[PDB]
Amino acid sequence: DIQMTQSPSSLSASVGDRVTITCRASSSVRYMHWYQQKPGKAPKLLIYDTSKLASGVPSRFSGSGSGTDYTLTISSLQPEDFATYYCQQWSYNPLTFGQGTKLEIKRTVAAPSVFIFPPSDEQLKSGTASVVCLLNNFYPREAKVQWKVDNALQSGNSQESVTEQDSKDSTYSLSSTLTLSKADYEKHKVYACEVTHQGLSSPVTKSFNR
Amino acid sequence: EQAKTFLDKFNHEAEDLFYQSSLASWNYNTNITEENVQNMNNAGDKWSAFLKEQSTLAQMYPLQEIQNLTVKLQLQALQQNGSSVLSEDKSKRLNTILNTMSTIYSTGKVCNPDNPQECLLLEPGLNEIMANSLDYNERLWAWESWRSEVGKQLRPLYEEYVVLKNEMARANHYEDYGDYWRGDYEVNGVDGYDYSRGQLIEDVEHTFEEIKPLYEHLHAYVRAKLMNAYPSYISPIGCLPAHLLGDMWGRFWTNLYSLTVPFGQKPNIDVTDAMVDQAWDAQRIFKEAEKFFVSVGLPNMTQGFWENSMLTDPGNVQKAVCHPTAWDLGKGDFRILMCTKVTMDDFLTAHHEMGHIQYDMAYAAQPFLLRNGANEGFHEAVGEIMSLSAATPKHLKSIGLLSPDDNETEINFLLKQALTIVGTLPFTYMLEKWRWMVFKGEIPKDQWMKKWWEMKREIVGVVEPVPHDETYCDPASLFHVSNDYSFIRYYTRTLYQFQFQEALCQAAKHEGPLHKCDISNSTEAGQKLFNMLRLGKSEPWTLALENVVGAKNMNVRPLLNYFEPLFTWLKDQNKNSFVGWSTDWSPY
Amino acid sequence: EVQLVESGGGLVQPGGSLRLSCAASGFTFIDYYMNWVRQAPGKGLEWVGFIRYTTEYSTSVKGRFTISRDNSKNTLYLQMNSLRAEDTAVYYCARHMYDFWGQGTLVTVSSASTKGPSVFPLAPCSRSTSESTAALGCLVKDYFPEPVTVSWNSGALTSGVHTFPAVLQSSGLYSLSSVVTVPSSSLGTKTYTCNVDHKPSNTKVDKR
Ligand SMILES: [Zn+2]
Repeated sequence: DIQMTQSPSSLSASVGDRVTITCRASSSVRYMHWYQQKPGKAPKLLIYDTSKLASGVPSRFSGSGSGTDYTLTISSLQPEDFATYYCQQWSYNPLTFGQGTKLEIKRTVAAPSVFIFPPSDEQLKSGTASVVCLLNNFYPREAKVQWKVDNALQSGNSQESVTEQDSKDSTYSLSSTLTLSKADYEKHKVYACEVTHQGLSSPVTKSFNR
Repeated sequence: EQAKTFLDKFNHEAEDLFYQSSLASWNYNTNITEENVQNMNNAGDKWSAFLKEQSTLAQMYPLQEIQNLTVKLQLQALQQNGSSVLSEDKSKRLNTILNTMSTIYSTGKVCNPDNPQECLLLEPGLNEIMANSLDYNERLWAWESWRSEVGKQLRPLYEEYVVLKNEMARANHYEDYGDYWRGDYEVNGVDGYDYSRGQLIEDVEHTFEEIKPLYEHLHAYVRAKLMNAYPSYISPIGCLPAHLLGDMWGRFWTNLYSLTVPFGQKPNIDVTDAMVDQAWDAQRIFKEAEKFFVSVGLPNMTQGFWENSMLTDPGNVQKAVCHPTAWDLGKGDFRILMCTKVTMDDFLTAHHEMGHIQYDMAYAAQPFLLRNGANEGFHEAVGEIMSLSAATPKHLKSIGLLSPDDNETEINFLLKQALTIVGTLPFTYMLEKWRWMVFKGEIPKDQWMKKWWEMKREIVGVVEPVPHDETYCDPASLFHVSNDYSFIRYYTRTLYQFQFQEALCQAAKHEGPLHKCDISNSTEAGQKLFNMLRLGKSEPWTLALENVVGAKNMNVRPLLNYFEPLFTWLKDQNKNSFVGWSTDWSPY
Repeated sequence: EVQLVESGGGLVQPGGSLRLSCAASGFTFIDYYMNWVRQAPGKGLEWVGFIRYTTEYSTSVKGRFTISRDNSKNTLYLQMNSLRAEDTAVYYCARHMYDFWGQGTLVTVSSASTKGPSVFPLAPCSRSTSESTAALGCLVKDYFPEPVTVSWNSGALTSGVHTFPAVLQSSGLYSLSSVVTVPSSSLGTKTYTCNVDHKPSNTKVDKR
């Protein structure tokens, strides 16, 4: 069958810059078709036919290509262009896509606002404890979130969730939850959570006393 | 295979638009008025823009390795094209010219000189004189008065017509506007069977040499027996006067049968006297043509045909084109504009025009872009095959036009056919050859009518009763020239006509002279043609011919075998007359 | 308008069957190609199949799926006769031609049964260090079918609301957080209600 793959399998770029994504097909030189998929929503057609903007797509976008090498470019990258971009074949009996390209938008480094939440009343009657910490409105995504109980690092029984970039701020929000048995929660007092991040002059920690 | 999708939306719009344009043209011919001129212009402009659009789009889909050949052919057809052919001014000028040449020809009045407000039209008036009158003074009046009051006004129009028609052909990658017409016969890309645009001329001039022995003896015979009708007016050496040849253009010598009967005491083979005696209506002629196709194995005509077509003249107030016209409007609508006369002429023309439709009905089974007929001569040959069969003395007996019944009769009939058929072979060769030499820039406007009388005397054997200034335009006084149409079809037709008949007379199990053969109550011959009739453009005319006859080209041999008994006879009777003609005789 | 509307089932047992459907309007149905695509949560886009009225499939699904039209209802159907856990993905319908997308429906294939969530609200102790703004939230825990809806203040508040992806626990059950970012001066004054619908289990919960 026919295949294709995009050269930047991932791409980080800054606001307002001149950016480019490239797809290399395996075997043919055909009218290529581009799509822009915002996460959590359906893929939206960007370039109906190479160098022809799909209806509704603004002048900032442009496509081109020849050979097996077809490209997509944006004149001035807007903060609202965070997406994963795909290419469609339209050419042969086996329709296919390739390795998608995810684009992340760069911005001034920003430190998270750190919040911590104790487990709920019902949850403690139920039998376990979920201690929750939030990292709201920060860039870049990269951060280490470490749970401490009576200053002992808790390894395991901790999980994290990452939002997609806010299309206006280009910032992330990240949650972290520590799952304990009620008995282990009752056995301790000082519950803290420490965050390391570029935007921080030093690691930050929030806490509560049981 | 991916573009079979596109062709469905083409066919959907093409059939709506083709019908839209074709009906607006029908409205005009039926009812000449500004109601229908502007509709015929607009629907034509829209249909034409669609074609140049859709050809541009088909050229965005190249053709290779498509197995369902239906798609391969519809694409190849779209590839033939009109591309950016004209500016709006030049489209609107040709529209105005041909909305005027067709109007002048079909509405042109001739004032009777003894009263300047009394007038007469070509159909049926002036052609009544040219066909039946035996008064030289009167036949001459009708003949020139048309070419003077009507044929002169047509000249500067055909003059601009030539300019812009020739620019069109080059824009679509042709040699000249005559080459555009000549390309109808081109077979290209096929390995074992092919044909060039120029080969049409090589074949026409080549086979035309085999006509001259039969035509010159027919010429001398007509000359000797016209001299017994127009005593002191015709030379026993020179060329015949044009206005004495049975019609206003000297095309069909049919009407000279009245004057050239080989055996006058035989019961009349020309059944016009009987058709008037039996009070035949215009429909009965077509009913009795519909029946013949049924006896071939073919369907009845449609109910739309019988309540849409204008088979008689309208009231004199309603101006109309009256030349026999057969329509495929698309979408199943079939019409004919006969304006029928009660005569064997329009009788055998009814089988001709109805043969057009039966060919249209047959190839309606193929997609839109193949619904044209194999070529020009094929679309005409289908009608002549049938009329040739319907006209036999045998078939005329069975119809009821001849009461129950010879070497003398066989010649008596065979001359009438030669007068109609053979008389037009040199007239046709002359006409388009002149038009092509004008399109190729070989005859200047200084020498248009000069070269026309040149060819009348030398090639056809016909003269001007009064030498004409260049002011006249004599070819445009004819329908096929005035209304933009091609004529070389009629030469190829006649040769096709007798190839096919020879093949059909084997299927119908004739065992005899092609002269006596008709196709009636013969499924074998109907199945044989209908196999081919459906093809349209799906196959090149070269193979559509070879799949019915043994030949893969236009051929003159069976034509002569149809007439060989008349040729032997004409050689006997012309020892008392000069056979050739003088290049320079002029009754002036 | 050009409109594709998709519907179908959610959680189905492996080795079982399920039929999806999409309705189309704003255009002639039979003038277009109708296609199913497929996006496993952690994969790119796959072609599932094509219908002109030819019908073609990707190799992965031809032995298991069937695509059908009703060109008078203006609908596209996908019938999945034999399902693998591999077939778990969001299924989209699309209009292709010589584009517009409906919004995908999540078909999840795994053996475990629907459970439904427990909602555990969240709030920090009074702290004036987190003072330019203060976070409120609620945690939804231990629900197997992934579709879940979180609204706040009966769908009113959206200005500061963020909702996190569901994560898979050791238990094989899913859970997620949710947060509203509010001025710290409104914590004790304005109400903020966590509104949760888990349609697969028919669970409605409203808490503060
Ligand atoms: Zn004809």
